[PDB]
Amino acid sequence: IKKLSGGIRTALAQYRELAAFAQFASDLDEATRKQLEHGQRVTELMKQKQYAPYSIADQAVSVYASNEGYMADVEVKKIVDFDAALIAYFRSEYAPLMKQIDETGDYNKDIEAAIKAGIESFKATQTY
Amino acid sequence: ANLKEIRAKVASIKSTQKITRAMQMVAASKMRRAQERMAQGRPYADNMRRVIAHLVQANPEYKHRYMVDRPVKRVGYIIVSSDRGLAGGLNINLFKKVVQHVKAQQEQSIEVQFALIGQKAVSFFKNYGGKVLGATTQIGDAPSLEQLTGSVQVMLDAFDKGELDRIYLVSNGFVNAMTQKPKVEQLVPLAPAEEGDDLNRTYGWDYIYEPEAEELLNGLLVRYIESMVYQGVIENVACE
Amino acid sequence: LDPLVVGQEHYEIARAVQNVLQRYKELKDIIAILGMDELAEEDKLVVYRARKIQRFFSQPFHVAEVFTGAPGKLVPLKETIRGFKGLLAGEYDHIPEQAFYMVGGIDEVIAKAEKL
Amino acid sequence: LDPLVVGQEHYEIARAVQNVLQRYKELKDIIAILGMDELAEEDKLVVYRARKIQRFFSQPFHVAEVFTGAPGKLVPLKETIRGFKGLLAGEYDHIPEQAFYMVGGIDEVIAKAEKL
Amino acid sequence: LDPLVVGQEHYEIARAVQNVLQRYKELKDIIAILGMDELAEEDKLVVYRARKIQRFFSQPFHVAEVFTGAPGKLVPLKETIRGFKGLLAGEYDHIPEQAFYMVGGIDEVIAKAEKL
Amino acid sequence: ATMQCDVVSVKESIYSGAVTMLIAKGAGGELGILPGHAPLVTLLQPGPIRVLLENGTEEIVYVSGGVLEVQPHVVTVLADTA
Repeated sequence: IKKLSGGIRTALAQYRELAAFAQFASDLDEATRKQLEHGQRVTELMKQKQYAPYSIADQAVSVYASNEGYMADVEVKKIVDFDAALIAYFRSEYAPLMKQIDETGDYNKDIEAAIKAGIESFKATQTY
Repeated sequence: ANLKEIRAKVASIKSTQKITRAMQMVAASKMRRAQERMAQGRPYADNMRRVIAHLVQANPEYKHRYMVDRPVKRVGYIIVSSDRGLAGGLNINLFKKVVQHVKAQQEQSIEVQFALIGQKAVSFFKNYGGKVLGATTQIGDAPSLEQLTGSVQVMLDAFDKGELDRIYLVSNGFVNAMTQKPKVEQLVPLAPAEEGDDLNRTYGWDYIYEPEAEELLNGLLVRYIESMVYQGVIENVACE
Repeated sequence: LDPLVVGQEHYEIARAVQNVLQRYKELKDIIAILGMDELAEEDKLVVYRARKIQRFFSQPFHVAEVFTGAPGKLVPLKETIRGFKGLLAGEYDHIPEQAFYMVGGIDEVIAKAEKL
Repeated sequence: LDPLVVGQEHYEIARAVQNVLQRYKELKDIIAILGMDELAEEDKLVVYRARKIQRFFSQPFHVAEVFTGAPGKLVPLKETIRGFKGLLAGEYDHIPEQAFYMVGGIDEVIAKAEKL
Repeated sequence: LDPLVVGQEHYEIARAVQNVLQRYKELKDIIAILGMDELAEEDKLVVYRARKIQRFFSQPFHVAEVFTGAPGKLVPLKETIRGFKGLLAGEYDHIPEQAFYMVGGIDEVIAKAEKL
Repeated sequence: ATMQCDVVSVKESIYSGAVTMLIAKGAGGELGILPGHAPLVTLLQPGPIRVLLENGTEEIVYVSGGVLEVQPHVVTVLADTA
């Protein structure tokens, strides 16, 4: 979590610093428009229901998926969806990995590779 | 009085400040884009000026009906303005310059018919009066020649019939990214000022004029008129 | 107001209506100072739907007949749920705002749209 | 200040002056935030007339000569009425507002107009 | 920071440095809003000297030795005055800006620049 | 040989150089290797123009008619977009 939180913190700060530019989106260049879209996706990702706590592993998977480009394809209003879908695809096909992550909390190359492979498989096959 | 309303007013002014900063940046981007577009377009105008000088020195004996100089009667004007406000009041400057010029023209006892292409002119300057044959509006940022084609074409056609003699155009002159000034120009008689170009360097052969002797010049003249009005419009856009 | 008490459609409709109204609330200052024209199409749609919703919440009362002279009304829950869902879907965009005033239901809105 | 006490013209002139000044006072925010150009022509006329009126209400005193050195002035009532009637009528729209400062009468304003 | 207490040249150098920093601050927004271009040479020199001063203001500390390993520095006032006077004169206009970062004195700057 | 061949319609500039041969309708195909003589001007036909610079480099450009100017060492085309 300590490794993965900084990216979303920077994204939230960048979205806060420029927010009035939403209506003139076509006017800005590619980089600032990408920053705006990433900020919108991140700020919609933080929404959550009640009486539904998230485990460490679920937060880690969501933040890792957001930090890369896997969240760029999905539509902004569909960010709340596909998140529970990705979490539910896990915990049933990758139970040992989340058991290990929840129990230990360690981070290495193998865990990152497994998370990347699982996210790729979900994006390739499943639907939301 | 109440502190809560004062706090709300402070918050509202803060929001207005933020949105106005955003508009300032948007204007920066648009101004740079307009500057580069018109810089790209300028060499074509320079080439066409070179070619019109070339042809007028080639065959100066034959003059078209636009090279005419009939006595001043029923002059015309061209007004280019903006489609929206918040422009620092350059449109009012152009309108006041045109109003003083047309006051002088009326002192010379000449009625005026002019074409308006700026939305502020047709929406406001029309409210008092004035005969207008072309009132194009909502041309948008960086329009095309098709968007503004017939507005000056019909006025030139009326000039050909003899009902018009002088045609004026007025806009804002781009001198610095921070400063601009109104301009007044006369274009219909194509009066020559610099005719010494290419006289001292060769060009003693001219052209044989195989397709037509002196007939094709009308098309390039109308193209020239379109080019000048288009470049004036884009200059006004950048100044805005 | 809870998904497990009133259901699923009711909660979503109420939340969407509140979201639209709150979004429209934040556009007062910009229009007040700057012209309404300098806005995106989505904002204009939002403000139009917000005005329609804002004046759709008014209905005549039975005991307040003496003040205005109009007869009272009593709208069931299904009718208002259906009307708000239809209005929020995207239709009813050509009907003027004046049909949404002391009207009662939604079929009454459609009937009133003929005159004014 | 009663139409049966001071007359019909006096009351009307005073009311018009107060109305013009009050209308000018309400525009202090738009000119503060936006520029001067973002107003209708009528508001600009109101602002200019109010500034000229504000300048025209100042006159030198006999007692205050030691502070400044200019000789004092005395103005009859009918001159004041005539001057304000002319100012509100529409004339004096070409005289700069710098000529309305500590002049006394209105013919003195006209004479001073050619100096400053 | 007045000439009577600390002398004349110290005051002059301090105010000159502050003036250069203020000019850079007021030009930063112009650079951001329009670009590094469309500017003459004195402003570019001001920008470069301001960047050099900004880097030169930093220095290592004794209490950070056990973390980084770089030795601490105790630069005296004279050396600072000499270095800043030389920088403002324009002598060190060719040294890369990286040599000024977290180095300490001025001969250290020269040595670090020579090493690069 | 050929040094330059410029065609500008509204705001677009083209690049040329060492043109082997040029094909156009209404001109007889004389365009290409610059003759270096007989300056002339023509009303350009709206047919597309094929340009072949060298070593068989074939690229195609379309114009909608206009005025063509040809002269020793100076060839300029002033066409219309529509």
